[PDB]
Amino acid sequence: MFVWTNVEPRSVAVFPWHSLVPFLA
Amino acid sequence: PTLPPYFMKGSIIQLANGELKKVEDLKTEDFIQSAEISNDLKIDSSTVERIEDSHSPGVAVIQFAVGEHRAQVSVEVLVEYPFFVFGQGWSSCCPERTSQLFDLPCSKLSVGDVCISLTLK
Repeated sequence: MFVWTNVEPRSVAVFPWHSLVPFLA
Repeated sequence: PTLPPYFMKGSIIQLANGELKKVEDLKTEDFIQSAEISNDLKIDSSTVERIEDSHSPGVAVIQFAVGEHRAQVSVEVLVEYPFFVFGQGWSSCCPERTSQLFDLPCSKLSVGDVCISLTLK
């Protein structure tokens, strides 16, 4: 038994919800 | 105007709560909750009034009745541009192309369609 210390992440290019809709103004 | 990549299926969208969804899975509730959580942004219905597929090559002009007073608004986006109709997913001026490029279930955008828009408040 041993915890996973040096665990690198995976990078995922993401998009903001508010970007998928027209902004009125 | 040019097409935005994020409509492409498999695209991951960050919600209000930081939650992650694929564009093709976003439902209405997702926008509503996402707005009720945000203290800055607010949701606003933008019923369609006119789709004068207009002027130049493959572009369209759409008018909406925004606000609780029916403000006369206009917009100029490519025909394949998707709109999130309340409770009826996405829609567009050219469902066939929309659904070709982004591979998303696109309904025909008609007058009367209550859409989703954002705004500050």
